[PDB]
Amino acid sequence: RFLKVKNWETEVVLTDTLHLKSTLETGCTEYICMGSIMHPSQHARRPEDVATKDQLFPLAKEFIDQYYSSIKRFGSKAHMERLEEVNKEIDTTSTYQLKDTELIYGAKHAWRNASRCVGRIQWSKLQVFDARDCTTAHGMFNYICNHVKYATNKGNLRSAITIFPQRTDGKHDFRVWNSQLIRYAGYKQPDGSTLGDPANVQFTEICIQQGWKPPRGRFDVLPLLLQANGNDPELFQIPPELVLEVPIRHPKFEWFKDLGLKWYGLPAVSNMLLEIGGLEFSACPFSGWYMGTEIGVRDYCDNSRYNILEEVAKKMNLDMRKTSSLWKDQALVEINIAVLYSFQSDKVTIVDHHSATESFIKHMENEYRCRGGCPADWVWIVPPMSGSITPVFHQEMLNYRLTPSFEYQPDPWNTHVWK
Amino acid sequence: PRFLKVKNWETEVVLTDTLHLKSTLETGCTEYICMGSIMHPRPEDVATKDQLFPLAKEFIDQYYSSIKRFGSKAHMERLEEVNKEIDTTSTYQLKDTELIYGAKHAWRNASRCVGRIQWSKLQVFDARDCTTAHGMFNYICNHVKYATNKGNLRSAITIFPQRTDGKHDFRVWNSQLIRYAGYKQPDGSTLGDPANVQFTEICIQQGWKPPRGRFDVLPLLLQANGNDPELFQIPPELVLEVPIRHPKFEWFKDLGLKWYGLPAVSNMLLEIGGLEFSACPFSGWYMGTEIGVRDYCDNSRYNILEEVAKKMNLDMRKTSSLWKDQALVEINIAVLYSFQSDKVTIVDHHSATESFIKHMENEYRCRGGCPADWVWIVPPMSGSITPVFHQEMLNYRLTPSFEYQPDPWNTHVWK
Ligand code: HEM
Ligand code: HEM
Ligand SMILES: N=C(Nc1ccc(CCNCc2cccc(NC(=N)c3ccco3)c2)cc1)c1ccco1
Ligand SMILES: N=C(Nc1ccc(CCNCc2cccc(NC(=N)c3ccco3)c2)cc1)c1ccco1
Ligand SMILES: C[C@H](O)[C@H](O)[C@H]1CNc2nc(N)[nH]c(=O)c2N1
Ligand SMILES: C[C@H](O)[C@H](O)[C@H]1CNc2nc(N)[nH]c(=O)c2N1
Ligand SMILES: [Zn+2]
Repeated sequence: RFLKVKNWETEVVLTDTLHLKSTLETGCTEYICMGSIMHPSQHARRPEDVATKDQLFPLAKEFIDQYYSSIKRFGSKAHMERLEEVNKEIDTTSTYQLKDTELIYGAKHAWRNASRCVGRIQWSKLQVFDARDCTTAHGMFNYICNHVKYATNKGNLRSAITIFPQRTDGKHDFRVWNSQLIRYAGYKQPDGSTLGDPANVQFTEICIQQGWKPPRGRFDVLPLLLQANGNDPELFQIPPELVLEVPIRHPKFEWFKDLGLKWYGLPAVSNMLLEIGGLEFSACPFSGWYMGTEIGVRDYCDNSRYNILEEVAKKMNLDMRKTSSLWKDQALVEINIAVLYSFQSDKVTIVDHHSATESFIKHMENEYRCRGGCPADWVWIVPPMSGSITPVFHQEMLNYRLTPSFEYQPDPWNTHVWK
Repeated sequence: PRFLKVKNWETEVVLTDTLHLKSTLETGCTEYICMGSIMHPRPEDVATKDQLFPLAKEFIDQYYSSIKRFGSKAHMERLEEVNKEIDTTSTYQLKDTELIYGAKHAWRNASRCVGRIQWSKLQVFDARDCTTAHGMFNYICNHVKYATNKGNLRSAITIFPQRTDGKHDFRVWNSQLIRYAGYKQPDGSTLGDPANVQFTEICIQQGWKPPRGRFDVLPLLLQANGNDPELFQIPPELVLEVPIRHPKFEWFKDLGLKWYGLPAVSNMLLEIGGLEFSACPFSGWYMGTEIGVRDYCDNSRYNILEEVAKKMNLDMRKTSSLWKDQALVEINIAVLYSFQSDKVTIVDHHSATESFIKHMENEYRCRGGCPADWVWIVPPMSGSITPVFHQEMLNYRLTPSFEYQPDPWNTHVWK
């Protein structure tokens, strides 16, 4: 019918009708809630492979209808011609091509619909690099390098997405094999331990197994592994002058810099699929800027990531014999102060979790006021530290799936057949 | 389906949930929208005879299956006996064994409770023979004295007579048995606990003479058989309290903070086999963050971050200094150190979440699942450094269950 959400700190009640437009299953039912499952649903808008006409065209008509509605047409000459044009195109190529305006609209709205993103107040401010003319891995690398340079902007980070050719028959996919454009290698040591980033151990072995010479350090920027038109992937080294990095120091603990920690400034997600009117863009690296907790809480303090809590706590002279001393919690705060202080000192864009969550509450108010709603995944929006002293903790949220969207996709090495 | 799988993304352990097939009540989600973060998704509304028949049957069957006597002659006679009561009286009475089993399984089934590794160690106080508010007071005092146990806390529940026609409900009007008053001042400020202002006002109106301090234990407001509720002062020697000091900050004790040892929830409804026990106060012990993070640092609560940060000499001009986060940790260190030094049972969020993972895996082993509400199970601070953060969970509603119910002052017909 028409669902309300309340913020238990301010008592603001919001009334959602936008959820009436959602198409895909969430995974939940009236009897089971899947709100904490990472991939709860496999409901897709299109079938396994190259769809027939009655499969692709309805999705296309829906997107075109929606875009022309967005600009106060619908039924206009251009809209009706566009339907004819997409119709003939599917008839003659089993697919269709988005106009440049449609492509920008869909990317921005995929971000606007990303239930899990705390950063969406910026959604309409997004630079879109059309890369659909690309044909080879070298061209992909040229496009990605230009993306990184524009997005980094000497530290004043700018949001951007680069969109490579859409999927055609499933055998000609463009893929960035890296999960992010810039990540650190991880190495499996002989004494069982792990050097660098443990999350990236498998991808690092693929790179080494592809001819990459590992420097074998704690912060080795990985090479790019780029696949164009279903061909075997190719390795490229991002020119280091394009990889902005921030050494981590602490504003009171002088010894903190001696931990030898750094991180990169540009988070650039390169393994997701962008879905627009039944078209699948399997390579659409997008970047924005970090929330400090991403680095200082998850990257640094997860147990299967860098796991630096004991080292920081030891240097802090903390009681580490029992959990009740909250030594982990004390170190966790100091690490996150350091990450923030370091980025702001080098004038690299970063947002703390207090300001970011406040902005999202304000984004929520705007979206209900003009759009009748805002899909939001509480499990992902609430920051991984100090949850209840941020406003989103006390905010009820409705989660639902709107298109266009960003979707997960399989890692290509589970699917690729080499040649 | 027929199986469901949950994964822990930190350990990669995968558990297989079959128990969700037994759930019968709604979560509030639909196939196309998730309401996992909604907090809540008439008096005449008591079950008809026909509604009660299958609910009673399901519960009696469950009970006899639990004790490996399903299909037994005792099982078949109990079932027939329950039917006679429902036909003749429109309701039925649980055996003591069934009451104990049901109370324990409501706890086991509470998807939002992180302390369920203890579910089967629960002292059930059968108070179904109670008839007056003076009697409820007596029962509640004994509950408090037992549960508190000089600081060695023991979980317990006291169960008052079930609902009949909805016009003779037993209710504890208090939200917890021990809770601090709050007073709104003319200047708009608040003395005491801001969460309890409305209930403090109801108390004063009923004749409570308030000390108007910052930590006044509220009186009991007790309702028996649907009569007007009555006031009782819990004997102070039964209210165990812990003054909050810090292991390193000499100054912390000068904040004058204290809290009570015994969390005892008194406003929920226990549903067993279709019978509704509108008054069922239950108690365990605290996880430190309930006090240190929520009670003390919520802006709508005691809201002491700013005072603690000041004494800590933090830079409070910008959020990104993380002064709030820094002050929050120290407050929670104090709460834990204070309870431990006074030998009053308490559990930190790390110990508790790890025990819950162990409990959850055991439930999957022996029971085929464990409904769990991630939004509630993850602690309100340092979430991702606890193991439950990385634990996929399935949320579904099993009965017997603890339920929310309206505040009694929103429905009571004053006599
Ligand atoms: C501009 C600053 C931005 C900030 C501060 C931000 C913040 C975040 C954070 C902290 C997460 C959680 C990530 C994790 O825990 O793994 C997230 C998720 C996400 N963000 Fe944003 N984001 C920003 C921009 C963008 C842009 C430009 C896009 C795409 C155009 C985007 C799309 C997404 C998506 C799709 C997810 C969900 C990913 C998933 O489900 O794994 N974000 N965001
Ligand atoms: C033995 C130690 C226990 C611990 C450490 C514990 C811990 C917790 C915590 C931290 C919460 C969340 C509280 C909040 O945020 O408001 C909770 C919720 C809950 N607990 Fe437990 N608990 C314990 C015992 C019990 C017992 C004995 C019962 C009942 C017999 C119980 C039933 C519940 C229920 C029903 C909820 C859900 C509350 C709601 O929906 O609002 N717990 N528990
Ligand atoms: N980690 C596992 N799986 C896994 C599951 C889900 C994910 C999603 C990761 N999205 C990373 C991500 C996504 C979105 C935003 C950011 N950040 C930003 N600010 C940003 C980037 C661009 C704009 O803004 C980071 C990643 C991995 C795992 C452990 C064991 C087995 O699998
Ligand atoms: N206060 C509001 N709403 C609201 C607040 C709280 C709730 C649920 C609170 N359960 C309190 C609770 C419940 C269960 C356990 C504990 N703890 C224990 N350790 C314990 C007790 C017994 C055994 O163990 C505490 C529901 C609604 C609000 C905000 C704005 C307007 O209203
Ligand atoms: C809006 C949101 O559902 C609400 O703030 C929840 C979040 N998780 C919680 N978790 C616990 N343990 N206790 C709570 O009161 C809440 N409140
Ligand atoms: C099991 C749980 O869903 C998983 O650990 C989630 C929890 N919330 C998250 N929230 C964010 N922002 N990012 C994450 O990776 C996760 N992981
Ligand atoms: Zn759900």
